[PDB]
Amino acid sequence: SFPKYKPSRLATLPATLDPAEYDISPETRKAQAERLAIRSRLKREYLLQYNDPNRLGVIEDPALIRWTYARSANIYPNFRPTPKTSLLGALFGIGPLFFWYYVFKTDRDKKEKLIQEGKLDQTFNISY
Amino acid sequence: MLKIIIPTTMLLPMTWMSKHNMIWINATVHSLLISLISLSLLNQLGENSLNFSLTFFSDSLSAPLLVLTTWLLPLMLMASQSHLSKETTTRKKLYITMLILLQLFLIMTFTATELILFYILFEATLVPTLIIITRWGNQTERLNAGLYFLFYTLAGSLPLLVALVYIQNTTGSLNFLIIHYWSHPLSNSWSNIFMWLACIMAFMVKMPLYGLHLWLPKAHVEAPIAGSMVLAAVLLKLGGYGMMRITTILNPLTNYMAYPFLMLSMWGMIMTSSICLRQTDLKSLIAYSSVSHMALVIVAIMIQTPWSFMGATALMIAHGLTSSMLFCLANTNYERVHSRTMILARGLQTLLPLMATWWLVASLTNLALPPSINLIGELFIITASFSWSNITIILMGMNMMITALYSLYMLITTQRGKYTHHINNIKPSFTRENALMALHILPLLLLTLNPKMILGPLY
Amino acid sequence: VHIEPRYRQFPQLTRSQLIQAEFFSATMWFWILWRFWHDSDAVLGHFPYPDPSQWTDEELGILPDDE
Amino acid sequence: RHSIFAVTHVLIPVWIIHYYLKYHVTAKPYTVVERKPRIFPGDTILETGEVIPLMKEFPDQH
Amino acid sequence: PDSWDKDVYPEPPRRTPAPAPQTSLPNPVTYLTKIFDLLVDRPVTLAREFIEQQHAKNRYYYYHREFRRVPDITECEEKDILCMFEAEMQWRRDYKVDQEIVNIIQERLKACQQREGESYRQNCAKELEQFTQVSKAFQDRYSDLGAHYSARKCLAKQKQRMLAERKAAKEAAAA
Amino acid sequence: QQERDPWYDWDHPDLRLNWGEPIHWDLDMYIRNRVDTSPTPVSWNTMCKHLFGFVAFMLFMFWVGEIYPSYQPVGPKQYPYNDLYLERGGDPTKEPEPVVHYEI
Amino acid sequence: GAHLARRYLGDASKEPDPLRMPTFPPDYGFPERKEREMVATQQEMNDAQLMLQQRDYCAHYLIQLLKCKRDSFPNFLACKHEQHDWDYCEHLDYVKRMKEFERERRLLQRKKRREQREAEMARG
Amino acid sequence: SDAPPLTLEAIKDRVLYVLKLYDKIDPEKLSVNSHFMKDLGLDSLDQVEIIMAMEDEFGFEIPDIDAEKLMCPQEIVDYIADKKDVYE
Amino acid sequence: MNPFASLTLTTLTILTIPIMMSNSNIYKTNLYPNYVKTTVSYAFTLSLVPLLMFMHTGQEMIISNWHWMTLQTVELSLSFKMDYFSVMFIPVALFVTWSIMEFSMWYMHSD
Amino acid sequence: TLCLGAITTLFTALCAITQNDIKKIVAFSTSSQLGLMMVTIGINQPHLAFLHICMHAFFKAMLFMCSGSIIHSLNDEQDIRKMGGLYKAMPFTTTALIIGSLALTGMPYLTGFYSKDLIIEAVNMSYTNAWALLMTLIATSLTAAYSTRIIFFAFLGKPRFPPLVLINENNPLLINSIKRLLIGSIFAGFIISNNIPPMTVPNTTMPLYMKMTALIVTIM
Amino acid sequence: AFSAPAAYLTHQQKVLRLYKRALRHLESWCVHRDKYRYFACLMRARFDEHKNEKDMVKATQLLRQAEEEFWYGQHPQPYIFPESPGGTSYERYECYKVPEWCLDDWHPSEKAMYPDYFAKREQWKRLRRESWEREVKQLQEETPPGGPRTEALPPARKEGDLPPLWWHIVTRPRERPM
Ligand SMILES: CCCCCCCCCCCCCCCCC[C@@H](O)O[C@H](CO[C@H](O)CCCCCCCCCCCCCCC)COP(=O)(O)OCC[N+](C)(C)C
Ligand SMILES: CCCCCCCC/C=C/CCCCCCCC(=O)OC[C@H](COP(=O)(O)OCCN)OC(=O)CCCCCCC/C=C/CCCCCCCC
Ligand SMILES: CCCCCCCCCCCC(=O)SCCNC(=O)CCNC(=O)[C@H](O)C(C)(C)COP(=O)(O)O
Repeated sequence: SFPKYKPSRLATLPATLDPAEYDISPETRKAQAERLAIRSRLKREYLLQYNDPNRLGVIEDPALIRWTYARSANIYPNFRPTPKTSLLGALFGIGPLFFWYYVFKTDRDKKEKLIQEGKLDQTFNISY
Repeated sequence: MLKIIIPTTMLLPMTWMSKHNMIWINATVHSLLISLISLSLLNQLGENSLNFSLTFFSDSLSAPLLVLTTWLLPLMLMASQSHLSKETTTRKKLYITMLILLQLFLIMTFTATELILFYILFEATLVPTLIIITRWGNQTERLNAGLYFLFYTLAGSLPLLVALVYIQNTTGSLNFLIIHYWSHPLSNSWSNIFMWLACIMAFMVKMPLYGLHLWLPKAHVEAPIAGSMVLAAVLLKLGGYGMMRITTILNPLTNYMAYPFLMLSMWGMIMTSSICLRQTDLKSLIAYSSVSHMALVIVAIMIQTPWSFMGATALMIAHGLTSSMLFCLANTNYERVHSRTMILARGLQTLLPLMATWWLVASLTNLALPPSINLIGELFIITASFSWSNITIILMGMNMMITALYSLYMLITTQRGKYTHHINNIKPSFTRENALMALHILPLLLLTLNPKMILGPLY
Repeated sequence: VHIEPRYRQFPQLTRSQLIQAEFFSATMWFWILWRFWHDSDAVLGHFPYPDPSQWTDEELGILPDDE
Repeated sequence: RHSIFAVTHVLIPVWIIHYYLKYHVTAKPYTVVERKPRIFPGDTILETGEVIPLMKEFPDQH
Repeated sequence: PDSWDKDVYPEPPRRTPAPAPQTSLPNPVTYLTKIFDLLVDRPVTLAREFIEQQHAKNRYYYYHREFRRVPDITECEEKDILCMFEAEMQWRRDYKVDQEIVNIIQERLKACQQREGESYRQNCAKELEQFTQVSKAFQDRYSDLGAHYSARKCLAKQKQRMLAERKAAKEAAAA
Repeated sequence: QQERDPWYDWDHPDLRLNWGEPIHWDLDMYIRNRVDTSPTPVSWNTMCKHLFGFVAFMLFMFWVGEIYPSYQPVGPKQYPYNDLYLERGGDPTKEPEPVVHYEI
Repeated sequence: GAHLARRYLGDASKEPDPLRMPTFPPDYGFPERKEREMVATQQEMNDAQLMLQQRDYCAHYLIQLLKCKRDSFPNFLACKHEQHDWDYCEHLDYVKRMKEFERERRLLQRKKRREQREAEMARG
Repeated sequence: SDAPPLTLEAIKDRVLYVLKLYDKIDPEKLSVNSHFMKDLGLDSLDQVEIIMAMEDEFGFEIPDIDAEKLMCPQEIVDYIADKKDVYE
Repeated sequence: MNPFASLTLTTLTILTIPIMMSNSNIYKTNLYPNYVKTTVSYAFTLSLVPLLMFMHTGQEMIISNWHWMTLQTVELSLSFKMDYFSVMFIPVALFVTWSIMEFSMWYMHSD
Repeated sequence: TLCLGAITTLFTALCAITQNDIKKIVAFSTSSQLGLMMVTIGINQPHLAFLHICMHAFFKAMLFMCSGSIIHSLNDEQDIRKMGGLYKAMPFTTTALIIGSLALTGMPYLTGFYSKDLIIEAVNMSYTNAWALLMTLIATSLTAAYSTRIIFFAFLGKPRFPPLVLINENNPLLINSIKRLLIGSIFAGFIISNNIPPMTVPNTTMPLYMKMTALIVTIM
Repeated sequence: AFSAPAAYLTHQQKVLRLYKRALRHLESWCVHRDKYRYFACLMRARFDEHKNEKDMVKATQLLRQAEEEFWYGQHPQPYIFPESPGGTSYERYECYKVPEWCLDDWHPSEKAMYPDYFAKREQWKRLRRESWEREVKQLQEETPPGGPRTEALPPARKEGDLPPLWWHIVTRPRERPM
């Protein structure tokens, strides 16, 4: 009837436009129940320490610690040299260097060739 | 110049003969007095250096570094007495002894007239730093960090030693003055290429150069606060000083031997500035900031022009002060909350307003706001690079944006927003920390007032 | 000056603000009329724009298509 | 007490500024450079007393 | 004032026009300058007179340091370190003096541009020509020496330029 | 994090996070001071087309108006002294060829 | 606009080109032409420091206007005769420029039509 | 200065005022404790309209999860008082 | 000595005085905004005089007062350009700023 | 520079005519005026651009002050859709905003006339890009369009704000600042344009239709 | 914001939310009051036309078309209340909200002023301290053996009890703290 909205990576699909939430079945309701139960258990565990009058300091969150450890120290033990990893590493670590080397070498060679012929107009060029 | 060296060797037994509760006061007072004494080296000439004796000399490039070292020792002393309160008296004296020995080695390194003596002292600086890192660091990574700090250095410096003695068997002298006056061009042969590499790689790994920098995040993150201060503000400048010294004998090979290192420096400056944008650790962000600034300094030294040398000297001084301030600011929050994650303690401007002002000034100086000496050095280096090649203004310009972003990012992450609710152990800022911040920041603007003191011999 | 809320009625107006507003609107309109009476050329133009086609060939110096 | 603002915020700063510009800044060449005044036909110079001639007998397209 | 030599830092004769009023209304600028004079310029003058009276009772002098001329780098043996050192220091001093000469010429040029107003493109050609000559000489002398410059490198540059000029002259004589 | 419910009682209201729940790998990229992936009234691949079309049309129109300029029915402006030869840089020792303007 | 429409949509061969104009000799159509004169000396305009763009053929009126402006400083509404004289001079200058534009257009079109007619006559 | 310090009596007066302008409720039959479905015989759409009218009157939004629960004018007044930190 | 320079420099200099008293016992009281507003109004009134001087005579100047640092051949100094643009824009900006500050005294009363 | 100014002014004037936040409308108006200034610089008239800066400061600042007064009166509300009929409720604010809107649109002999009118008549008489000229004309029509939007939605009609009416503009500070900027926005253009030396060469001979182009497009 | 959420939203809840959103966006389109009332009555009739559908599948399908129509015809710039999560003053005063525990670190000179306030603070702290053991025990008793299943909290039932986990809800800083 009306023009359709198609989601993208940077403009995702709204909840009210999702077919998946308009055809439900009992196992989905059970899954939502367990999700809410997990959330409520974590909330209670947090709120018990949050309101404790004898609690002084920082409430340690294992989720934050796990996130930081995964982002920092777990990466190398779970690394394997694969064709994808090797190719991406070679590209992203070698290509830029040689690209910039070619660009700057070409520019400096052209400048030097101009200097040797004595035609660059270097007048008033005192400071270098 | 023994009038500066001897008082430090006297700081040693004064610390070891002090009463158990008066070590910090005596050490800080006499270190401040030694800094006041060392202030007299800024009176330089316009033609040659200050040749005190056959062993030691002072130049317009080394005097600001000596002043910075002697000024940094008391700041380390104030920054260290908080987390070492529960330590025994003997171990506190040992820690102060390590700091004093490091200062003595750095003072002798920055004034040695001889390249082998410079090598010996510049290598002796490793032992106190390694002991500090691996003994008084907090987490179990410190041991590995020490190893990463050690061999990365030594693998770069042992070839240099060989090259050095080789030079002494060819020219007959390694004294810097004779080396400068009797300089001769380097031919284009494989032997000369490898001699160039041997002479350069040690200082390039101490900068550190991009690709050779992996030791620096470990060393600057697992170290205690004084260790991080001395590693970032002074020990990184050994590479710059050594390259500025040793480049007098490498011409005209540098003219084409600098291309791989220039490419690495520029692209890795961009890369490390980008890395700073996604960092969950607040200390690692400052470490990578140091990497980016030192990449700029490497470019300045490698292009070999008077403006580049002036800008490089100014940038080393400014970076030392700024990075030390940033490390201390991060350590205050760490001591409060015992965690290094940046998004843990948020909205601290509400709870600590003066600390937020200190953070704002440090971040504004980090992004090279005019007319700070950070900007003076950066702009001189950028002008020299533009003269070298007009296209560099792209990459440099890119960096100028990225730096600002991540700099303000840190501020906006730590000071603005809303405070974390469950963190209730944030006490008011002590007078010691505020004094530390003020003594870091006031010299920066005072040098901004008189910028020719940190512009080096090419001024 | 104390002005209290009204809750669904017109707000309370003091005479001073009405006098000021009317005076300044009147002075704006007087200034416009006076300036237009004395500086009409600034809007209507001052010098007549000549048309080109009524310029004779004698003053323009074009030959009668012969030489 | 009334006009003390005009003394401590205008008179004192202008005294310091005038002294600094009169006896320190202008003690060096080219520190305060002023552009040359415009000279029109029929004018007389203050120092030399020279009068400038008139302007070439206007065609008078009145 | 007599603080600076008027030959090194020259200036035009400064002709200004006379006040030629045409309107009967008072000139507010005239009263403003009179008020400024009587209210600011006179107390400042009195303070300066007191300061100079105090200065006159304590007169001491400082002198310009004179340096002799020592042999240049051309008159030095290959490994004679003492003569090389003296010649090098003399060369550095001469380099500084040349920098200050260029500074003086540039100050002259800037002052001319500000002074001449809207006629600066025509009324400051002489200063531009002097700056062109001085800049060309300075660039031929000291440019491209780079960091770690010395008298030996400058001498090598001059010898290279001399060789190029001699070859050009000898080949042009063949034409 | 902009897509999370703003009316929920989050443990960290500014971050819109709860204590103990998994963080996500790119949390610092999505802190809502940053990259936003929320739904838009107009679809992606339609906003881009309109923006690119506007920009390209404006550029091509500017080029066309450059090569088809607008002006007034006048001759060039006349200046007396050989196009003010001495005023625009001088060189008074070259005697430049005279430029003459005739009445009309 | 109309000249723009004539040049860009009609025959541009007979339309004057503002960049390359005039394309005929100044003495071509006129038997003799008077040399346009100036009233202000170069030194006079230099002393007045008008502009490099205000030193046109109406510079004397501008100099007189500036002098009267300076002399009658507080009364900033007294130099209306001088402003009117300067405006009239610039208006006459613009009229002259328009006359040159039409002279060039007429010369272009007449020359091209006459060349076509002569070619046709020589083609028969 | 700024707006006066809103009180519980003022909030109750405003809510009752808004409700008494609704055509579907009898002003005489309406009380502070009257239920919307039970006593007044309204459906969910009328309750949504009432919540929207309260939002318009006081100039702040009530979330749907919280607005679903307010069933009597006293509950609306209480929610407004707890939202705006009113204690007298 | 040509009050143009002194007045032009004083107009800028007097604006920095409340910044210097920001650490004094007037920044901690409720009289600070009125103090800053009055300072800006006085600055506008003072800057009105160089504009009159320019409108009378067309006076323009540059003031290079402090020499900051000199490189080999490039000299860096603290210099101010006081031509038509500067002496025209300064009073307008000061007038607008004075009006905005008086407005802000009413708009940000509760801050 | 000329093309950048033309595209900026056209795009921002097109964006302003549908915005519902009053501050957004005034900000887009400021951006469009900066684009017009860039257009003036692009046709080699720097002094006209500086004059437009000086004349624009007055009415732009006082328009923002009027918007802030409206926002403060209506409990920090910024949407024009909830701003009803304030013509009689805010007499002085209405007077100031009307005068500023007429100055912004270059109504003759006001402050905005002496710069914008000359700028338009100067771009009309120059060897310039045709697309830039057309976009400048469309933008100076859209300027009057969005000024009409502000006035019509904010001051005319019936109230749309919450029933607790706290409207009160009887404060000497607000009145005095707005009155000062009002006197400026009325007289500064005349005073300044009559007291500066002529740093331009004026256009004294224009076709009548093209001399009135600004007035015609503003009225349309 | 005050009520504990449920595991899911019912069909009636979704319909009511869509009705409210449609009314608000239509009001954003129809600026004037009378036009808005006209079209709001039209929308109400459109909504209550299909109110009596016994087929749940067809009801949810009608709701699907309703959501699609709303997303196509929504206002790109809807009116937002200034303090709402999209408004111009959403978190304007969050920089002025200071937690109460900060007062525990005030210097005794600062506490010398406001003596009665700090006495009341001591009374409140003592009440919380006494209350905490009971609050924990009540939560222990009332919790199902498989952990809590919702985020709702029980009230106080005993003679002088307090509702468990009340301190940080009662001692909210303020809505306009400074
Ligand atoms: C992770 C980051 C660590 C730091 C990286 C440091 C970078 C070091 C790179 C060294 C720079 C250049 C080295 C040699 C100079 C020229 C290189 C060569 O490619 O140029 C040509 C050399 O020609 C050919 O390339 C021959 C060399 C080929 C063999 C070299 C092995 C290269 C493989 C790269 C491996 C990566 C090295 C780094 C390991 C970590 C020039 O032709 P030619 O004129 O004849 O040689 C000049 C010398 N002459 C005058 C005496 C004759
Ligand atoms: C030398 C050329 C440089 C041109 C720039 C190239 C692209 C630069 C991209 C920078 C990437 C930085 C990533 C990290 C930055 C921090 C994250 C961030 O900025 O968050 C985005 C944040 C949130 O967006 P809001 O709309 O405000 O949301 C509010 C409602 N929630 O907004 C931003 O800051 C985005 C800014 C990025 C701008 C990138 C596009 C700029 C491109 C300019 C090219 C045109 C050149 C101009 C030509 C002029 C004619 C001579
Ligand atoms: C502005 C542009 C966007 C426009 C979007 C709006 C257009 C869509 C309008 C048409 C959509 C519909 O009606 S979709 C109709 C959906 N069908 C049903 O709901 C049937 C079952 N009835 C119930 O669930 C309840 O009775 C209930 C109706 C919720 C009442 O709740 P209460 O009685 O307990 O308060």
